[PDB]
Amino acid sequence: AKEKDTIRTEGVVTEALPNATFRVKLDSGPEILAYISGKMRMHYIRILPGDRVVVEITPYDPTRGRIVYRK
Amino acid sequence: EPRAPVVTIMGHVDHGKTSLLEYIRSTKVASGEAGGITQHIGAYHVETENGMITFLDTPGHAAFTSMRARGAQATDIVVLVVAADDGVMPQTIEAIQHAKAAQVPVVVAVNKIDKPEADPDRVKNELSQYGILPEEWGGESQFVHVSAKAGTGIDELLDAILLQAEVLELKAVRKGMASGAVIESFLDKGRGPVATVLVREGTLHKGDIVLCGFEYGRVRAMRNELGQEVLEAGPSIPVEILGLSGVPAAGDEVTVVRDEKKAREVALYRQGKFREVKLARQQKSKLENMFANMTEGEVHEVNIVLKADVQGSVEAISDSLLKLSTDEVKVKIIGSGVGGITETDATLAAASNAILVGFNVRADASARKVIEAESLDLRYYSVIYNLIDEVKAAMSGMLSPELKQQIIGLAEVRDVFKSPKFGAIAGCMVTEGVVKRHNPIRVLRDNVVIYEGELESLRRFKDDVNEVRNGMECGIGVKNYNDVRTGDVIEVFEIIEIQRT
RNA sequence: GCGGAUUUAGCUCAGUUGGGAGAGCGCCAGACUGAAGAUCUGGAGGUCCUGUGUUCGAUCCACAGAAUUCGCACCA
Repeated sequence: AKEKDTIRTEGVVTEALPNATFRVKLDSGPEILAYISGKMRMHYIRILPGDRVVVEITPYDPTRGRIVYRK
Repeated sequence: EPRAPVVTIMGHVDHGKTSLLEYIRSTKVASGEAGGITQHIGAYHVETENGMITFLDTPGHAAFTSMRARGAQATDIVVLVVAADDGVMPQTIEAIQHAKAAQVPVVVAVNKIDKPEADPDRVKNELSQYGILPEEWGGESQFVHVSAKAGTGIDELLDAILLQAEVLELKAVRKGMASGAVIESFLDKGRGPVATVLVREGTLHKGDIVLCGFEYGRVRAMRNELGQEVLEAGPSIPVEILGLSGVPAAGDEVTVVRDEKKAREVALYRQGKFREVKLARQQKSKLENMFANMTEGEVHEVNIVLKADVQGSVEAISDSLLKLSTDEVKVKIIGSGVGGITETDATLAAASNAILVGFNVRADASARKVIEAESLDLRYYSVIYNLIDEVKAAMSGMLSPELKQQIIGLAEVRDVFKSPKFGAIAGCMVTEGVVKRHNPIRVLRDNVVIYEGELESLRRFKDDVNEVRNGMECGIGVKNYNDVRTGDVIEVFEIIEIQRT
């Protein structure tokens, strides 16, 4: 059915953590654990520790996010 | 035929509600004025036409609104306990509001007449004193100056309730369907799941069908014809454990036997509607709105745990604490041991759940050993507060002492004799100021102020330090070249903007 | 500071009969292959560090200067 309480807010990349995970500083406030999407991992796209990215955050868990757009 | 003039002890806290009742109980135990009377779980008897006078030992945290009925109050006459030195307080006017709305004829007991200065106390006599006069009349109420501990003024109080209790409401009624609440959902020795009840008004019959409140919802159960449904405490003669009765009246305590009553809750009505399903959805619906915007922050909530000897008391205090807007966590039945550890598990995060707040329940011997630690408080009357004050002192005690580093201020350092070079791990003595890490290093003012390097890591003996002051003499690691020498005076670069502080 | 070495094509370097300015790589094109790659072939691509002097003539020699690098010397 899928819930529509998902936000598409922007953010800047900070630290380069292992296994395709980043620290991503939001332009709104603090930082989330944000992993790369399954759509972006298949289209490869190498994200550097300082790019502007859009995060797909779920309301159930604030610390977890998801990188949608490339640069 | 004549029943009991139901009376309740209303008023402000610590005004003498419990102590007035302890003296009417002390003269009950004593021979002459009374004698061998029947024991009820919170009630006494009737007028000159039968026993004594029924004082309802008020719901655990001064609730009074539970002692309601079908239409009005379950009480016929009422006795208001006010203090002589305090006068009329905010809970005393709330007591007059519930007294005029239910149309119940009230008597005022002005307690603590032994407390005012230079007053001679004659024990167990009749009194003649005045005080709070602007709130009395024949259309209003009759005031009597009593002392709960000494016993003076009690002779005219029990007489003032008698001149008010001569009514017809002790015979006719009771006709309507039983409205009350249960007491406990326990297991008996001769039967399976049994349920003791407190009935405010109305009559329960031997074949009465009562709707009860479970954990899931509304399920009804017929009162067992096979076996003994209505089980009262057998009169002062030794036979079987309990005894069969037919129809219990208004103000009776009786142990009920029905079918499936296993998951039947604490604080339910004897007409029923309870769920943990709504309270979980009402809490989740307001937490779903608070977590849709909260993809960012923190702060947060409450606690409190209620447990009582009677459910007519649990339901009462729950409704009274929801009036004060203080939310509840647990209203279940058991002691501790396994409850004292779940309390210590939730103290690590937010100390707002640090207390096992008990009431009318007995603390176990195995529990007393886990309460030995101070981190958790134990209450046997019940409240909160001290909780949100413990977590407040936890995060505020670690943010203030963590300030010491940064800001490019003045500092001079001198390199000692015979100390190595490559990535310049040289021994250096501080002259003036505080030499920190990441601070820029320069050459003398005698020559040109050229960039010599920057401090990597400082080491005093064994410890890796961030700030070196006075003349500590440490092992300074710095990115240098031939521009540095041994015995040279180095000054830290104040960037022209940070120079003018 | 002194002393030595080095300074030629974009890079990396050869080049003392004082008289030709050159090689590899690269770059572009061709050939070829389906084509791309490699390979082969062809072309463009120079204040020969700079100035002055010597000579008929100077990358080549002399003198002066600059730059690189190395050793040494100096250092609150």
